Amino acid sequence: AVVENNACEQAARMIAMKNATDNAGELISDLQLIYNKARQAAITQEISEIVGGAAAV
Amino acid sequence: SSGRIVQIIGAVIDVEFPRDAVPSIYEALKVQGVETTLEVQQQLGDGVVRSIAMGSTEGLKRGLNVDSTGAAISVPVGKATLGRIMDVLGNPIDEAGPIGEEERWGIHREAPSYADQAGGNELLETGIKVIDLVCPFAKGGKVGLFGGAGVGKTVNMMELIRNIAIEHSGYSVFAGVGERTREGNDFYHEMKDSNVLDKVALVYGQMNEPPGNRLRVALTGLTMAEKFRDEGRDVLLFIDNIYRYTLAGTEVSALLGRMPSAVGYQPTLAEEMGVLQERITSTKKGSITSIQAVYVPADDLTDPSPATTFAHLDATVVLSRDIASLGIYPAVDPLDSTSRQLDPLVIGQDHYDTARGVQYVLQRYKELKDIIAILGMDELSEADKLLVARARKIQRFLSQPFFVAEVFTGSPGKYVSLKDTIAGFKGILNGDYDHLPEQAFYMVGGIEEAVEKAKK
Amino acid sequence: SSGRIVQIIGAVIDVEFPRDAVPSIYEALKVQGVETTLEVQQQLGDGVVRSIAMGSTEGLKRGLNVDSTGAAISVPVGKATLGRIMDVLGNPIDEAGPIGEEERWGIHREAPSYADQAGGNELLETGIKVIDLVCPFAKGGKVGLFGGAGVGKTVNMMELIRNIAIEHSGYSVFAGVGERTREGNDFYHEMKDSNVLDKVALVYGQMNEPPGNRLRVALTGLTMAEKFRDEGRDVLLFIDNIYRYTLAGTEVSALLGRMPSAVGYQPTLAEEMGVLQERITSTKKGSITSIQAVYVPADDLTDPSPATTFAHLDATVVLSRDIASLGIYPAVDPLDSTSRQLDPLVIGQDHYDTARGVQYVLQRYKELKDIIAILGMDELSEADKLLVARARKIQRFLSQPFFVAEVFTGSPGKYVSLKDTIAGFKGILNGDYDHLPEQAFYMVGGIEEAVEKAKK
Amino acid sequence: SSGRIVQIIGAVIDVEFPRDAVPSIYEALKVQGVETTLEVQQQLGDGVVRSIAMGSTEGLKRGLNVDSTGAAISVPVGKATLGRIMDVLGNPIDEAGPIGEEERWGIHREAPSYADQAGGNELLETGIKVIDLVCPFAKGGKVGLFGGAGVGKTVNMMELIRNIAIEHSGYSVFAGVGERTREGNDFYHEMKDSNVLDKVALVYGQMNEPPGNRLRVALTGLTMAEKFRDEGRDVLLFIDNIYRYTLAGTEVSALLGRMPSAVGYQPTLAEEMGVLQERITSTKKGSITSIQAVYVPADDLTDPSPATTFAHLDATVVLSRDIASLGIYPAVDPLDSTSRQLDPLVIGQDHYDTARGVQYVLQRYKELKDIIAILGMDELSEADKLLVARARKIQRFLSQPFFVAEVFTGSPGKYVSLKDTIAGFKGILNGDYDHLPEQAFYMVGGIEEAVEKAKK
Amino acid sequence: TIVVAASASESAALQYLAPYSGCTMGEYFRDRGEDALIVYDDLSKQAVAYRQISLLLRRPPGREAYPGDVFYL
Ligand SMILES: Nc1ncnc2c1ncn2[C@@H]1O[C@H](COP(=O)(O)OP(=O)(O)O)[C@@H](O)[C@H]1O
Ligand SMILES: Nc1ncnc2c1ncn2[C@@H]1O[C@H](COP(=O)(O)OP(=O)(O)O)[C@@H](O)[C@H]1O
Ligand SMILES: Nc1ncnc2c1ncn2[C@@H]1O[C@H](COP(=O)(O)OP(=O)(O)O)[C@@H](O)[C@H]1O
Ligand SMILES: [Mg+2]
Ligand SMILES: [Mg+2]
Repeated sequence: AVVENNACEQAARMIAMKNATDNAGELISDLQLIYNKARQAAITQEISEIVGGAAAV
Repeated sequence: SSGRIVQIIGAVIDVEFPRDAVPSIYEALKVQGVETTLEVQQQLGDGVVRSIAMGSTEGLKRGLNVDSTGAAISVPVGKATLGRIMDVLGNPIDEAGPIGEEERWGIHREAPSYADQAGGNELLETGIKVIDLVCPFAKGGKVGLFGGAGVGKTVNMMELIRNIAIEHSGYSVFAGVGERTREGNDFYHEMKDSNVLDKVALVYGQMNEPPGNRLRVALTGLTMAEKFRDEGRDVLLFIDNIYRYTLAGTEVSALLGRMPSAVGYQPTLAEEMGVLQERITSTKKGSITSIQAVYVPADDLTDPSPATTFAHLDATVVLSRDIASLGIYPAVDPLDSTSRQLDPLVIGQDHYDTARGVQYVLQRYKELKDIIAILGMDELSEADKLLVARARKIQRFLSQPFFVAEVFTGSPGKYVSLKDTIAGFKGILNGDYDHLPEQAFYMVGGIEEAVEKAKK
Repeated sequence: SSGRIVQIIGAVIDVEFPRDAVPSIYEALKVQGVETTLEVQQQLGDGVVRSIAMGSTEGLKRGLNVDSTGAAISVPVGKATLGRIMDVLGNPIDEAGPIGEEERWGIHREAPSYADQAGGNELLETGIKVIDLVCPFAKGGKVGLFGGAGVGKTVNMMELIRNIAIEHSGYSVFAGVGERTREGNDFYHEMKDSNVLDKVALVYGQMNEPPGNRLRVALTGLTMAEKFRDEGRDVLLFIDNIYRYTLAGTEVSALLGRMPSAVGYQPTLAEEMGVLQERITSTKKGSITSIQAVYVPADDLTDPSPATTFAHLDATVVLSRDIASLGIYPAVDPLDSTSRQLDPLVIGQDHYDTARGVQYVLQRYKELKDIIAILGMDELSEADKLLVARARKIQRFLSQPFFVAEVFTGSPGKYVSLKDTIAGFKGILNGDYDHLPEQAFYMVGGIEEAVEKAKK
Repeated sequence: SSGRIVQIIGAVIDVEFPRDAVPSIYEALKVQGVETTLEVQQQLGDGVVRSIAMGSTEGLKRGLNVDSTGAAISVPVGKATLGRIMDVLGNPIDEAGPIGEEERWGIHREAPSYADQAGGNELLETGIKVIDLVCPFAKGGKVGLFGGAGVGKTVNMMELIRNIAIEHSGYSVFAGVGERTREGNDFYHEMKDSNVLDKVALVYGQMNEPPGNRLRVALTGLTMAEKFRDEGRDVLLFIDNIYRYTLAGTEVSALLGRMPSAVGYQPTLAEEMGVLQERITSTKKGSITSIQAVYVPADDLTDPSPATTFAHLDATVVLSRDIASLGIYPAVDPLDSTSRQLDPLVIGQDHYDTARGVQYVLQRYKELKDIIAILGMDELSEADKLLVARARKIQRFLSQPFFVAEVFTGSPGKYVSLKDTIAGFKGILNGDYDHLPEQAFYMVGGIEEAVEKAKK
Repeated sequence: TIVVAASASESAALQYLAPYSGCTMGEYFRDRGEDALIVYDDLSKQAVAYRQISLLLRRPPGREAYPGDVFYL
């Protein structure tokens, strides 16, 4: 009984570590979309400031 | 005297007058062949003034004659406005004939002085568990409902109109600033059929309207409310969306020759808000309890308009799209929402401790989110698992079916007293309800209903 | 008449003309005594026009005379352009003498009208199995080509150039938008060695040329393709990189002083893409089909350039470095590559079910391969091991010897029909070839050739 | 001749002179009546010069007569400047009366030629473990203390001044640029009470002074150091914050009619920095050893100002906010700090191997930190568990209590020789002190002390 | 305590000047050998008032539409 439960512990751990790897990817994928939005937003703001200052000077 | 239209660009018009007859700032002008009204914003020199049209500019041309009226936009005030619908210029728009006005007041005024201010700490029970718990309101104070598109601002306002008209016996003033025309029709007929209409003054300037209307409708509503406050009366001033007053100002700012500020906003953003917000206060003569909905652009609470509005309010209710995505209604964020009345000297220690305890529990649950996201709840410590369980029950017990939402869902509305609200959350925090399933707390009003919901 | 250069600031030149002789927008102007061409961009007024030099401005001075030509940049068209290399203006950059032209056409015109469109969707039979099954191209359609270097991009273009000319009596045009001079010389010799040079017209805008040249080369190549379509042909238009066409527009827009848009692109981004892409269509005379290489900035598919381009793409062909290592030289990824024509309401139920069957089997095999790797081959069921055997046979049957690749493969080329393609894959999915070794299904062409390679 | 003020806007002033008497670029002008100096920055045309005030403009009026001095700002130089406090104009800002100068130099000058540069690697000991290990300074070299707000730039510089200037046999120049007036007072009383004020020239331009003052204070201090270098002497030059020189140029750039560049900086950022930085050098006559503190806006090392500064320095010491937030000082980042003297051919293989050994251990631990947060410590391999212990100890052993920081630390200051610095880290890397608790290496000077702290 | 008020409805010039007026009232004690304490409840609101005046005077903007001399303020 003890030995068989140890084999069960190893298999259960295999599936848990697979789940954890997949879940991590989903978080990476979601964060990457937010990063692309932050990247694009930063560029537009700087251009407005450059154009705004040049429209005064 | 009479001036000539010299320039037209969208909603903004320049008019030239004789050097001895130049109109003052905010003076109202009328175009001779169409009777379109213009409001003077600034004097440019050489007898030329710049103005915003209080209507459509399509069909206007250069060289038309313009008449100066000698005064600012003046609107009817007093008892004659109750049960009537008016536009930005004070004209009736309900087909019920002329208004029986006794006097008219200009829409531009100075805020009440520091020595005419009044302190209101009398709690105003709303009947909503989350507001009565973490955002207690006060009579004569200001409330703001912050939220993105489609999250609960109009529904959470209509419920507070129903549950505050239970104890209030005075008059109300409603100002519709840049919102849906259908929602103004729905609200008018609801009050007319319910016989509530004879105690409410209605003003509208919806999304269909040009920029000048949307920019001044807020002042026209407030001016009628001030008349009632200064007669020594208790009034309720409701503003459908205060952000549209600021936005109408952004559409016109570049046409007024102003350099833009951060993210394209007008350089005058904080002054325009304060000049309108300061007048909405309870003086010593009377009180103006005010509720204003605040739209949040692209769900960004750091945007200049929402960011500048928080300092003008006594209670801040922050709605969230994430809470709404889980099914909870009202979707109030207990960690972002707050009130000046949440003080031991105002509400008592028991209520203040129940709220502090609910917030402490939710804050820790928010911090554990990432670990549970990758490894699940089973790796947490024994105490952490217990908190995560109470945090989840508290989350669903903050949900409540409203009487203005039974049409959407079909379930009946619930009114919960401040006493029942405290008892339910105090019990869940103490652990008296640790044997009920989480789903016994969702949309159950009082805690006894959760006990009876758990029987199924 | 003639005008005079009044201002020179980099590639931007202002020219002044008599009030009765001002040249039109997009008109081509010639500087006297120097081989420099100016394209007119804007009419500033008071006789002065703003133009962009189609060459270097070094050594120019104010006061030089300029001559109007009466029309836009006009390039040679027809049979004489085949097997030749030309610049943006249609000049022969190869040292092979003047082009034997019979006619010249202006590079600017409107897209074919609503009435000129063809009466349905007709597939273009490329003769390549993986493309004709999983990535069906429509005549008059636009195909996006994705992938890195050294994965078969050039060989795939040469095979398409040969097949449209020999099997469909068509022709090809190649537009080198921002072409690298080293790669432009290498491609010209590879096409001469592969005997495909006499079936294609080469238009190059090299990276070291001013922004105006790189922006107009796509219209020069498209003008040559339009001529063949009018002849009664189906034509292939290859664009070396569509991102460089977008960037050349951004550069020109900045030089002309226009206010930049989101992420710094030109305000005209969608219109400049639409003006090019709307000429590529299936008319009532012929059909221009286009293969365009696509670059994605910062690997972001939401960036304005990728976003705008994807709106005009009918198919997406992805070339995979992994597949190449396996040994399948076509290297098109059957799971990542897609087509809008993969619809049963367009290609019929039979073609659609066969293609989706292959993709279903190939998906399951990719999942099973991770199982075989982590846990072992014995852990699979009998049905799964049988599927793996069909998937491996399918994967190798997606390979094909091209007439331009005989130097690499050491075997003769093959042109498989759509009928033979559907019939071959349908049998392998049903198991009609389960007794044959997988190698018998490698580099063979049609399914009868796998059966014969097997007997041996 | 004489000029009249024509336009005052903030710190920028326009002065109009006869078209035959226009003062030169960088020429100093004096206002009549008012005690104010203006430096010509630009010649607009028509006898007008654009200048910046070296004082306040609250008393300036249009039409005030301005006098041309025929030269640039001339400050006193030589032995008379030692033991004195001076402003940007060289006036004494101490109550000790006038300075007995025997010569005045102009603050503007050419950088030493390519043939005048001199190369030396004499190692300079500082007494700080982190610096003596990873950032070995050299005599005549350029050092930069990079860091944000509140991480130790002033404190570290004061410790160096104490461990070097006090022992230094030659003279010294201390320039406070955009510094707090309280730090300048504490340092003056410190040099005076320590009897070292006799060999130190003090130039102060604090944050309460006009932009023009903060823009030229660095040229005044450097002009005094150049007089001493050119006499054949060895000099020390300490600059409190060289960022304030760049910022003063940003504050005034837009009023000077210059279009802004990236991150709202002057378009002359790299040239204005190169013109100053190329004069702070050790030629073939004498050697200037210099330490500059470099402010990093918002802790971002990629900001244009910090990013343009690295290329001008020999030794780059980086201070980290994340280390300071853990109670660790000095907060030098060993993986971001660098030095040209770090080369086995300049110092030795034993020192170099110890430095690279420490860096290797800390670089590997930067990745295990997140691994330990998710999961736990138990899941690591024994080599990783053993490495994590040494890394946490080395991080702590880098901390050294300084005498100048006793007011803040409460403990006595310590001085560690490079020999002890090498010995201790080598032992920890060998694992000899793996028997000591982690808390024993925090602020313990030499490793010996750590062995004693473990017993308390 | 001395309370200096420049509320949200008052001119941007009064909000921009209020910290300097309060500072001057505190300096009276400092210059006469006495000790004083001053609280500026929002310097970020003083910076927003200064940005408004500067943009209406048409002075060229900086890093977030803020005046070039917002540090010196
Ligand atoms: N059961 C519900 N309870 C509360 N709000 C709901 C419910 N179901 C949907 N909502 C949404 O709440 C929103 C309330 O108005 P909202 O959209 O936030 O105001 P606004 O029009 O000004 O943006 C409506 O869009 C409504 O559809
Ligand atoms: N169809 C093919 N058959 C055989 N070999 C090929 C084939 N396609 C590509 N290759 C091999 O891959 C190399 C690179 O292909 P190529 O078309 O030149 O890609 P790229 O232009 O990006 O360099 C070829 O030189 C050849 O060695
Ligand atoms: N080595 C140190 N020991 C103790 N406190 C320090 C040390 N370095 C910096 N500090 C703390 O930071 C301040 C001094 O650092 P300072 O040189 O002013 O930083 P920065 O110049 O980078 O703004 C004090 O408040 C002090 O407590
Ligand atoms: Mg709404
Ligand atoms: Mg400092």
